[PDB]
Amino acid sequence: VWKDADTTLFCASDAKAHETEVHNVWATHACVPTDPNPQEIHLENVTENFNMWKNNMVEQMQEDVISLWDQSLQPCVKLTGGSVIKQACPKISFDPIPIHYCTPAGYVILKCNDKNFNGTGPCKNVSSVQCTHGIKPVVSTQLLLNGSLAEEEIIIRSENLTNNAKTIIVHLNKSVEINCTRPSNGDIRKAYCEINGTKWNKVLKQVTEKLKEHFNNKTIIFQPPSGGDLEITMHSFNCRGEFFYCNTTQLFNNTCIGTMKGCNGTITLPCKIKQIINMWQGTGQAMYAPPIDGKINCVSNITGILLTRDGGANNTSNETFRPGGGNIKDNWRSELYKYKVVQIE
Amino acid sequence: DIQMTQSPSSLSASVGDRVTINCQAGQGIGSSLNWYQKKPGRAPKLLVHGASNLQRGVPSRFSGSGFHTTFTLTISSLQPDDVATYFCAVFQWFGPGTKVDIKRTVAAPSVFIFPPSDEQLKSGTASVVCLLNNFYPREAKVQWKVDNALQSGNSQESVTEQDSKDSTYSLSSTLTLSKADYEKHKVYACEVTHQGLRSPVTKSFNRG
Amino acid sequence: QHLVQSGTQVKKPGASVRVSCQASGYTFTNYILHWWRQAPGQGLEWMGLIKPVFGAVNYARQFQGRIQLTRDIYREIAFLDLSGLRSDDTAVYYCARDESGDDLKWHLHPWGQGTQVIVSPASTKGPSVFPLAPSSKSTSGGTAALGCLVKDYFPEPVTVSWNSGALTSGVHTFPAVLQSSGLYSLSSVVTVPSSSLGTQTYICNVNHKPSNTKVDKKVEPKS
Ligand SMILES: *[C@@H]1O[C@H](CO)[C@@H](O)[C@H](O)[C@H]1NC(C)=O
Ligand SMILES: *[C@@H]1O[C@H](CO)[C@@H](O)[C@H](O)[C@H]1NC(C)=O
Ligand SMILES: *[C@@H]1O[C@H](CO)[C@@H](O)[C@H](O)[C@H]1NC(C)=O
Ligand SMILES: *[C@@H]1O[C@H](CO)[C@@H](O)[C@H](O)[C@H]1NC(C)=O
Ligand SMILES: *[C@@H]1O[C@H](CO)[C@@H](O)[C@H](O)[C@H]1NC(C)=O
Ligand SMILES: *[C@@H]1O[C@H](CO)[C@@H](O)[C@H](O)[C@H]1NC(C)=O
Ligand SMILES: *[C@@H]1O[C@H](CO)[C@@H](O)[C@H](O)[C@H]1NC(C)=O
Ligand SMILES: *[C@@H]1O[C@H](CO)[C@@H](O)[C@H](O)[C@H]1NC(C)=O
Ligand SMILES: *[C@@H]1O[C@H](CO)[C@@H](O)[C@H](O)[C@H]1NC(C)=O
Ligand SMILES: *[C@@H]1O[C@H](CO)[C@@H](O)[C@H](O)[C@H]1NC(C)=O
Repeated sequence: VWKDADTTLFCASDAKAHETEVHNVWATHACVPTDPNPQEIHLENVTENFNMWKNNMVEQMQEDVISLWDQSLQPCVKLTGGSVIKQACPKISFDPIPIHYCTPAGYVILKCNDKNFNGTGPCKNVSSVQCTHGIKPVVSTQLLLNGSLAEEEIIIRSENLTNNAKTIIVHLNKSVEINCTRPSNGDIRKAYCEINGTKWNKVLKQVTEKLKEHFNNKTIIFQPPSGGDLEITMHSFNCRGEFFYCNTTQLFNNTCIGTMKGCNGTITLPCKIKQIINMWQGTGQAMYAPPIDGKINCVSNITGILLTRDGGANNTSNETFRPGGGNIKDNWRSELYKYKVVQIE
Repeated sequence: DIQMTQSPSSLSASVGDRVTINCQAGQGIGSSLNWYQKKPGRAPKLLVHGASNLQRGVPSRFSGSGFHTTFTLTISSLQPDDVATYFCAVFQWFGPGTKVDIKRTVAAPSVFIFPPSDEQLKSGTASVVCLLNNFYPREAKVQWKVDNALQSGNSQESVTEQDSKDSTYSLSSTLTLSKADYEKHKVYACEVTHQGLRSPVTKSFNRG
Repeated sequence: QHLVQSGTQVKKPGASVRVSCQASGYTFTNYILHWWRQAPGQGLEWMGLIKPVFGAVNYARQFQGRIQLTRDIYREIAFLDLSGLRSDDTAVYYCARDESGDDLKWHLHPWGQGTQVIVSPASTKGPSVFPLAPSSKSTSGGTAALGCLVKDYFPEPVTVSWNSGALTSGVHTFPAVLQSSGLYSLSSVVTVPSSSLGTQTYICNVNHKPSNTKVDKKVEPKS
């Protein structure tokens, strides 16, 4: 016997207290060690309802990440409001680490174990845990990186598909590696991402087929973002302390979704490194130091896609999707979907 | 699209009476339906969101209810400042709307006719104005007769908002002809048909 | 909790227009703004939405290639740019806030006061004020009717008062109408007791700020 409730959580990790990397440093003083012997209890005959779009766990993880970035990344100048803030900006060690979210005494986290779970509705197979699985706080747009994969089928997550203001979350069942590199030694900000087109387009085709199932077999078409800052019009993410901006036009090639040459092979996305960025915290802009010397390389697993559907009329022929992102709560929802906090009464 | 239907199209009720406005849906919505008040020259005003939740600031006389397909906005006590078109809406989809005024015992319109002035004819254009003063209900038909000939397509009419005091309307139909077309005919009539009139009133004049 | 929009603007067909929307009371980066327009004799239509954080947008399918929604996260002000203006683009443009916040439930409050955008080849013209002189036409016993015909002005609007505002009783200033000539026309009448005629002077005060026109029209019965 229990009921839904909200409570102040606490985090756990396997961060080392000696590491100079920012995620480890923060997790050392803000979190507790990971439970050596975690407990999980299955609940037979229990059909509990979940709702990933109204889960206070999401709001609390966001607050942690806000806190993490605020005291980790030190920009040279901070363009917030009318005032400008000049300060020291040393380059830092940056690599996200898994974080477990746990309930205090008196509460417990219900976990849905349905393979075909789209974030909402009931769950025939429910278990109970003290802490969630290790979740890396990877802040990125358009493409979800280093996350978890869906079992069995690809999952399209949305509160209301008719609500075109809402961001759609595609949950892949097969990871696709993206290879971003800033070569050493002559634009020091020029970069590029390598992606296996044969693997990617094969996946992307399956995504459209899944989108067809949600839209009366209509024609699925991808288009570049209609507008916005470079952080969302391009695939943006942080690699080794440097902010990358990659063009995803080639990642949504409708031609490649419909046995041709040029779609098979290594796709190369042109990327840029910007010192002046827009803060996702909504604070404003922040200028950083020029990129470090040497080879800057990141290899990530694309585990999900953020999409935004178009509105209007005069269609009936096709549905148009554009690469979404911007509100990082979506990122956490893509991982905190199978969890919810309940109070044992 | 999401099919939106409101019934009735227009509604009348006396001050202090209850009024229910219906809203249908072409498909399932749950509680994702909101209500807005719209007056001419004014921005839309959120009354009820989430089907049944009252917007902050809005008086409690307004009430929302409904689910799935059926939805209803209720006004417990009708007040003169509630004279507006009311819309049910789902995201970017708005209903046709429902006009609501204060009901009054039927009042016949006062009819006045005005021939074009000396000044206006000197410019080469003629305008005949027919005034309908203080009437209810708003449903009034004004027909222009020029030498016993029905006139249409050259007349524009305008109506004021309902008075918040006596609950009446006023209508202004203007017939516009050139000076040449005006000098050709003698008799210019304005036939008015209203519920408060057993026989249609015709106020006319002769050119001169 | 206020959204103030820029003043009304008149544009030639084929031009472009920028409409601003100044947010006031709330934390600007916390809520999504939607844009709407309503043509005369038409219902509200959604043009697009904008998310103040990264400037993310979602344009209506019928405005894509014409519409550009932008904002200033510091000034806390939104903008609407519409190019290739047509006659059917003449409407009242609104900006509204989604008070629901992050969960995007389209709870629209508050709204802007609405910016009127007029797309016409017509140029600015001052009004011609004609008298609706009281005649032998008398109803309701004494009370006779008299007014002023405000014809051929552009653009909107005009204001009418009687006897410098000292006369409001029985006054009915009608909503203007758009003639086929492209110009506007407005009628303002006032019913007065018959015995007052000749003894009392009646003057309608017409103001047309777009052309800086002020007209004092004395209306008296024809002999
Ligand atoms: C239910 O969840 C358990 C874990 O608690 C998992 O091992 C199992 O495969 C799922 N299926 C059922 C109904 O046992
Ligand atoms: C997923 O399945 C649930 C089952 O209750 C259904 O209600 C919901 O619409 C689905 N989610 C979406 C929008 O794909
Ligand atoms: C990427 O996927 C591969 C398997 O395809 C896996 O071995 C590797 O751990 C993943 N990288 C991550 C999640 O860091
Ligand atoms: C991924 O899901 C799709 C259906 O959405 C399925 O066809 C495909 O086989 C799945 N891939 C794997 C590895 O199960
Ligand atoms: C990533 O790309 C770089 C540049 O081509 C290459 O040196 C490196 O071997 C690649 N890594 C992987 C895992 O493919
Ligand atoms: C790219 O992916 C295809 C399909 O899985 C595979 O055949 C090919 O070997 C890959 N190319 C690499 C890993 O260089
Ligand atoms: C991405 O590249 C394509 C092809 O050059 C270009 O059309 C598009 O503008 C680029 N996107 C951005 C916003 O840089
Ligand atoms: C899409 O793929 C086709 C394969 O024929 C290729 O020719 C084209 O250049 C691609 N379009 C872009 C710009 O990504
Ligand atoms: C993804 O995970 C890999 C392997 O742990 C890591 O090297 C990389 O920095 C991560 N990518 C990002 C940008 O988070
Ligand atoms: C949104 O989702 C709810 C369930 O959470 C559903 O009942 C409703 O039909 C959806 N609303 C719309 C307008 O599609």
